[PDB]
Amino acid sequence: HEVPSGPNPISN
Amino acid sequence: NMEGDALHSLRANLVDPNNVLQSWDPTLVNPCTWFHVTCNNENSVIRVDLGNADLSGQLVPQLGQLKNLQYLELYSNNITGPVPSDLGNLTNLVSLDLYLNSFTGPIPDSLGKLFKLRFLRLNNNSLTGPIPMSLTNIMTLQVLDLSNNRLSGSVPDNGSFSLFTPISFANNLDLCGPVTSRPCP
Amino acid sequence: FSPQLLSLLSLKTSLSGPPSAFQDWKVPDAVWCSWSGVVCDNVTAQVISLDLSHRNLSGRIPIQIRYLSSLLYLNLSGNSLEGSFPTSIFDLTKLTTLDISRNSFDSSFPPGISKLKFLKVFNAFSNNFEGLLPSDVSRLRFLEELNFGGSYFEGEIPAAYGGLQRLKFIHLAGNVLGGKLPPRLGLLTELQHMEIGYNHFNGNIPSEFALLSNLKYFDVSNCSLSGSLPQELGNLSNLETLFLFQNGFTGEIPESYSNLKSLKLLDFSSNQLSGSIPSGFSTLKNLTWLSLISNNLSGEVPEGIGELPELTTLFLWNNNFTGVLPHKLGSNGKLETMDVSNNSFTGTIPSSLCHGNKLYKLILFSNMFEGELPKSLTRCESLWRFRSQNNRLNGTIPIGFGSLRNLTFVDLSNNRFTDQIPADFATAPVLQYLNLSTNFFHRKLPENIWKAPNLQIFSASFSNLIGEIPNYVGCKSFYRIELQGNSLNGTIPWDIGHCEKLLCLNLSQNHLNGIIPWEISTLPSIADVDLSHNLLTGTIPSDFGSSKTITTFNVSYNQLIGPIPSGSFAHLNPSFFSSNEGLCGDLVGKPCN
Ligand SMILES: *[C@@H]1O[C@H](CO)[C@@H](O)[C@H](O)[C@H]1NC(C)=O
Ligand SMILES: *[C@@H]1O[C@H](CO)[C@@H](O)[C@H](O)[C@H]1NC(C)=O
Ligand SMILES: *[C@@H]1O[C@H](CO)[C@@H](O)[C@H](O)[C@H]1NC(C)=O
Ligand SMILES: *[C@@H]1O[C@H](CO)[C@@H](O)[C@H](O)[C@H]1NC(C)=O
Repeated sequence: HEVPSGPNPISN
Repeated sequence: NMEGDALHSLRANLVDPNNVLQSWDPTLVNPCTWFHVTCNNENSVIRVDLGNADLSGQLVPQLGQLKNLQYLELYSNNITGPVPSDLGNLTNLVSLDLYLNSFTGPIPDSLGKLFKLRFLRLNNNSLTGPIPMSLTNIMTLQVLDLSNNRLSGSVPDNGSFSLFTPISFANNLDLCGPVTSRPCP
Repeated sequence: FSPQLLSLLSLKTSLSGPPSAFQDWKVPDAVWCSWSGVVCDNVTAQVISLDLSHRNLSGRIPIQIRYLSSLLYLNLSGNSLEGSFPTSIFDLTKLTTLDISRNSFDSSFPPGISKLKFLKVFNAFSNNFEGLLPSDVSRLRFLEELNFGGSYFEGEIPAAYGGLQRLKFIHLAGNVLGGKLPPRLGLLTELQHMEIGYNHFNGNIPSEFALLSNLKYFDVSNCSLSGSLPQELGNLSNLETLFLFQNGFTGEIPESYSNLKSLKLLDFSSNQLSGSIPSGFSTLKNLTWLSLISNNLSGEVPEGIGELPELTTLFLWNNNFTGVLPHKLGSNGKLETMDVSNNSFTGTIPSSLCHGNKLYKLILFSNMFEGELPKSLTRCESLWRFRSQNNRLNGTIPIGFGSLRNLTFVDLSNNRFTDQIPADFATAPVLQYLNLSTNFFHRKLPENIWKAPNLQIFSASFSNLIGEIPNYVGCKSFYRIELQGNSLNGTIPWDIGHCEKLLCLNLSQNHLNGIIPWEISTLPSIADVDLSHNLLTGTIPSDFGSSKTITTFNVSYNQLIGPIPSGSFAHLNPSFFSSNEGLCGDLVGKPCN
């Protein structure tokens, strides 16, 4: 199990 | 962008020596700004056109999750592997063109589940097994080309298959029927 | 020989791995201390450090450990090995450091962990653990760093944990953990880094959390936490990172936050936050990333954001915001990426956005923006993705776009842009998408247009176009062309068979005439063709029915005459050819011969 880290990426 | 993740699954399992998929960016709000993907005004994917992309490798069953997918064009590529029964999970699919590839395995009976389907071309592939009868329940079917394969079986003449000349089923392994040359048991 | 040696040897053989891993460990006096991964205490020969990781090594972890008693360091990482965690390791006890991370260990976490006690660093990150967080670990007073994340840990966060006075760093992130976040947590005074996200929590952020002074990194993201954002948080003066994104937070953003002067990255995205932005936000001069994406946020954007010397990533998209963008925006010269789309933003685009030429992704779309398009924007080298669709931008379009070696995506569709389309547009080397559609142009396409080196999609549809359609000269990369809805006259070029990759071509609602070139019968992948509502007259090409790829031909409302092809055309829809009074065949109903 690896987990996301950081600011939220989603983009346009 | 669920279907984005799906299209990206396909991408990841895929060999793309020329980087056409290179525009396919999982962190995008949806894949409607992707190349080779075409969405509607509701921003769901209705089209994927990868024909002639020199793609190798295979497909993932995740392709089922595109609920509004209409035209899926994968033809003329090095894509091998099997054909996912989860393609039956695509209802609004009007056209499925997988032709000119290395695909192996059966033609999924789940394909008999696409009732908006008009064009079906698996021709010039490596496919084996019989021709699923449920296919005959698609009365929207216009063009069926199963020709040039390993297909074993007997060819249906009922339902939509009423309209099909032999040029559709030509050049296979043992195939038997009145739609063809040589009858059977 | 020495128990150290029996131990290391037994460890060697009990771990199945590629022989490359243990290559140097064979025995002929204090020999084992040479070995790779082993470090011994130079007086005592005892093995005080054992690092073996990314060794592609799987297996069971020997019970002949604890035979090396004075051992202060144990690192096993990335090696895929599963089990219930060994309780044997707890009996090592001089350990100050233990990394079991990125492995497969599962089931529960064995209770005996407090036996270590002098333990500083524990990293269990990325394993298959299930079960409640061991409460037991709460009793090592000297524990500094604890990473339990990357597993699936059921149950709540033991409040007991708030009692590790010396704890600097805490990672529980990416587990199944749940419920209310225990207030007792504000009692780790020494605490710097806290990452607990990606689990499922509810309730508020405990006000008591304002008690961690030394706190820097705080990420609670992707949880269910809700309610108001606590004012009190404005008091962590050391805080360089705050990620609250994807939760249920509500009400206005407290003005107090204007007080983290050390704040660098702030991400509030996908929440319910309402009301304007703090006027005081203009004051964080250490701020790099600012992301408010997808909230209920309102009011103008503080003019003061114009210069934050360090501002880099600005995401305001998907709110209802009003007023001008801060006008000196981008002048800090470090600006990289901005997306303000889906708002009520009005006024003029800042001239200085690229003042430093570090800017690549610019999304201005679906706004109330008026006025001309910044000329300075053609001076931005880094420009790669630009989408301005659905705005009031006016006047002629700026002329310098073809310079940029990096620019691959452009949407100007639905604006008030008038006059000429820039000529250099098809000279620009990388540009893969161009949408100029639905504008006021009242001019014509460039000769350059079809020469675009890599350009896939092009849409000028419904902008007031006029004139002949420039001959396609070495049509290269184009798969989709929408020229429809205009005043274009003249004829469909002789050479159109130059676009091999062409798929959908919509040419309809125009002033076109002459014939329909046979060359299209030879476009190899061609799918959709919409030619309707023109003065086109001539015949429908002989060999077209021989194409396995056309599913669409709409020639309706034209002057066409002659027979329709028997071919793929048999499977076509009659109403395609209607209002062509001169066609004969089956699908028009009137026979030839
Ligand atoms: C299809 O199959 C046959 C037999 O393998 C092959 O010789 C023929 O050239 C193929 N057609 C195409 C489109 O290349
Ligand atoms: C005949 O065709 C129908 C579809 O109309 C199919 O359901 C049925 O299984 C086929 N079999 C026979 C022998 O009738
Ligand atoms: C353990 O080892 C891995 C690789 O050797 C390293 O990247 C990691 O930082 C180490 N952990 C600690 C905290 O000692
Ligand atoms: C801002 O950041 C720099 C670099 O980390 C640092 O020197 C300075 O202490 C910070 N200033 C503030 C306002 O904390």
